[PDB]
Amino acid sequence: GTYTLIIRLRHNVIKTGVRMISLSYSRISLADIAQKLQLDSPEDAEFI
Amino acid sequence: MYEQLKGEWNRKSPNLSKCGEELGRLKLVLLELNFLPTTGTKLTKQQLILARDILEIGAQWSILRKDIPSFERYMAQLKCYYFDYKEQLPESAYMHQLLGLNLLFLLSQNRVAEFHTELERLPAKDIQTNVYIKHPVSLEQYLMEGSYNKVFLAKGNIPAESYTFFIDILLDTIRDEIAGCIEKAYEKILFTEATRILFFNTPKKMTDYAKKRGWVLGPNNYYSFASQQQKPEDTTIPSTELAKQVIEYARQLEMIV
Amino acid sequence: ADGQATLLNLLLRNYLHYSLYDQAEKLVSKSVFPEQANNNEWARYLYYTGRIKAIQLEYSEARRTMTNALRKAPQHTAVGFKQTVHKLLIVVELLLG
Amino acid sequence: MSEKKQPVDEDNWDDDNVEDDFSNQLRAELEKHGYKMETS
Amino acid sequence: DLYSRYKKLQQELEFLEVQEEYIKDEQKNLKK
Amino acid sequence: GIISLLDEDEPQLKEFALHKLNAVVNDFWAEISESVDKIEVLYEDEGFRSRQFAALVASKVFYHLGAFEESLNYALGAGDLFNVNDNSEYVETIIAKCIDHYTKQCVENADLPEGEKKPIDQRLEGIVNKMFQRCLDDHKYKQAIGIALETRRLDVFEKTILESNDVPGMLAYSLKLCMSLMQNKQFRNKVLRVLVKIYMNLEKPDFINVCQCLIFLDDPQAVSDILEKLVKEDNLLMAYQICFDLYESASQQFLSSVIQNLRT
Repeated sequence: GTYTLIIRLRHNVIKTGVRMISLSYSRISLADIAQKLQLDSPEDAEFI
Repeated sequence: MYEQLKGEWNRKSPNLSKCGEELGRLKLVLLELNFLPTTGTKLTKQQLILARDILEIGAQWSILRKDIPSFERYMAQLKCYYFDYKEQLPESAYMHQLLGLNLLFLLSQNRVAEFHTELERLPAKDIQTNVYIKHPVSLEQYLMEGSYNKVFLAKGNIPAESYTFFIDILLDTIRDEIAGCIEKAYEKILFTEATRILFFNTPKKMTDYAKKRGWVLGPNNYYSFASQQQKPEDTTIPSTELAKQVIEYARQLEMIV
Repeated sequence: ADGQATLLNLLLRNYLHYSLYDQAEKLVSKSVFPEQANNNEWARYLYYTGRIKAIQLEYSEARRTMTNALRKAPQHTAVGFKQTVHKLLIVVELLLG
Repeated sequence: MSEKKQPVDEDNWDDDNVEDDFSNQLRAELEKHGYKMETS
Repeated sequence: DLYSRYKKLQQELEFLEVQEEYIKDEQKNLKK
Repeated sequence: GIISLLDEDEPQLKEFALHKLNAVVNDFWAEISESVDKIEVLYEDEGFRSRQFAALVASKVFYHLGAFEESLNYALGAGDLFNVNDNSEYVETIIAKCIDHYTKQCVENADLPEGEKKPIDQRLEGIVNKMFQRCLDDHKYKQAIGIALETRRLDVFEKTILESNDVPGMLAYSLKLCMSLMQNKQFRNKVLRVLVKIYMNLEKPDFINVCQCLIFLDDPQAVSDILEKLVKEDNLLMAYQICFDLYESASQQFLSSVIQNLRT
C-alpha cells in the first residue's frame, strides 16, 4: 500500500540526474543530455 | 413517481427558464425525502438511483455556463454519495468522466494537496486500467517536471469529453509560466524562436508579453537584463541574527533551567 | 491520562485507510498531545500521524516524526510494523534526496 | 521483556556502495581493452 | 461534608506555590 | 456535505440543513469545524425564523476546540432550543462552562458591581438558580449549602433557611465550617450580620452563636439590644452564656465601648 507515493518519483529522479550532470560536465550541449537521460527529445531538454 | 423532469434534461437548454424550475424541482425532492444516504430500504432506489442522476447532470451544465462556486457544490454532494457502502451501480458512463473531471478542475484550482488525496478512492484505476483517468494524472505529472510539449501533446489528445474550460485555464496558467520562465538567463532571441515557444505565429500578443515584463522590443531582439548583482555582501544580516543566537547559546550553558 | 492517547490511534486506524476528512481534523484536534502514553502507544502514535503528512505532500516535517517513531520502540524481533516504518521512513527521504 | 504489542503483522557496507556504482556497468571489464586498441 | 473538599484543597495550592518559588531563591543564594 | 448549500437565500433550505446538524454531529463534525463558521452571519441577518438552532451547533463545535467562550456566548444567545435538552453527557459540558464563568464573573462583581457592570444575560443568571432549584429539590443539602456560598449572594443564602430540609443544626454547623474557610473580612461581615438578626427571629434564639458572630462583626450596641430582651424576659440563666462568652472572647476596648449601651 505505497504505490501512489512511488509513482511521483520520476520528478525526483530527473532532479537527481540534472544535479549529477551539471556537476559532472561544465559545457554540455542540450542536445546531448537528452540522449543520456533517454528523454527522446531535445526540445524539452531545455524545459527541464 | 414524482419526476417532473424527464422532458428537457438531455437536450441543450442553455441557461433558459428551466433551471429555476429545476432547482425548485430539486426543492420538491427535499420535502419527500432528505438527501441523507438512506441507510434503510435498500430496495427503494428511486430516491437514490433516480435522484442522483439529476444531481450528476446538475453538475454537468454548471460548467457550460461558467458557474465555478456552484460547480463544486454538486460535485461534493456526489462525492458524499459514492461514500455509501450500500450497493449501487458501481459506476455508469459518467462516473469516471465526473470524478476524474473533479481531478482535472481542482488541478486548475492550484491546490495540489487535494489533488493527491483523491488517490485513496481508486488504487488500480490509475495505471493498469481506467485509461480516461490515466490521462489527467499523467498530465499534472508532466506539469510537475519541466515538460511542456508532452503537456500539449495531451492537448492534442483529449479523448473523453470536451474538457474545454479546464485546459484553457491550463493554457492561462502556462502562459504566465513561460512569461515567467522567459526571464531566465537567455541571450538575444529573435522574434521567431521565443515567438513560437507558446503557440502563436506573430500576433500583437507578443507585445502584450514583451510590455508586461522586460526583454525589450528592439531590432528583432529580446534584451537580457541578467544582473543578479544587488543582494550580496551582507555581514549585517548575520550580525543581527547571530548576535541573537550566540546569546541563546549562553542561555542554555550557565544559567540553571 | 491514557484516554486522550489510545482513543486517537484507534480513531486513525482506518481513517487513514479511508479517504474521509480526518487529516485536517487531526491538525485542529487539540488531543494531539496526551503528553505521556506508555512508550509503546506513544511511539507508534507519531507513526500513524507520520504517514498523514507524507500522504498529503508535507515532506520535510514528516521525516523527523518518522525517525522519532522508529527510535522509541522496544526490543522485540517479530516486528512487522517496524518492517513497515523502516520501509516508509526513507520513502519520504527519497522524496527529499 | 521484548513485547511490542503488534497492531499490524563491517563486512557489508563498503561493497554496497561499490555495488551501487558498477551495478550494471563493466563487471568483467577485461577484454574490451583488447578490442578498443584497434578501434581507438 | 463535600463543600470542604474543594475549599480546603484549593487552600493548599495557595500554600504549595510559595515553596517551589522559595527553593528557587536558594538555588542561587547558596552559590553566592 | 451539506455545508455547500449555505448560500441559497431561500431560508427553508437552512431549516432543512440544520435538521442534519444534530443526529450526525460527530462524523462531518470533522468537516465544518474550522473551515466554515458562517452561523454568525445569518445570526445577524434580519430574517430571522432561525439563528436559534444555528448557535447550538457552534456551541457544539467550538466546545471541543477549546473556544469555550465562543461556545458560551452562542450558548447564551441560542435561547430555549439550547436548554430544552439536558438528558445527555452534554449538559455536564455546558454548566461547567457557564456557572464556572458565572462565579468567576461574580468574584469580580463581588468587588465592584456598581459602574461598568457586565451585561448579565437573563439566561446567564436564570440557569444559575434554576440548577440551584434542581439542587434544592433533589434532596442534597450538603451542596445546596455549597453553591449558595459559591454564588456569592446574601439573600438566596437567607432564602434557603426555610427549605425542604429542617433546621435542628443545619445552617448552624455551616458557620462552624464557614468560619474555618472564611476568606476575607469583606465577604464575612456582610453574610454574618444578616444571619443573626434572623437567629433572634428564629423560634428558639441561639445565644452563643449570636455572641461569637457579633465580636467578629463588632456591633457594640446590638448585643445590648438582645441583652435588653433578656432583661425584658427577666432570666439571668439564659442571660449568662451571652455574657461570659462576651467576657472571655471579646477585646477590652470592645467591653469598654459596649458598657455605654448596657447602662443606658
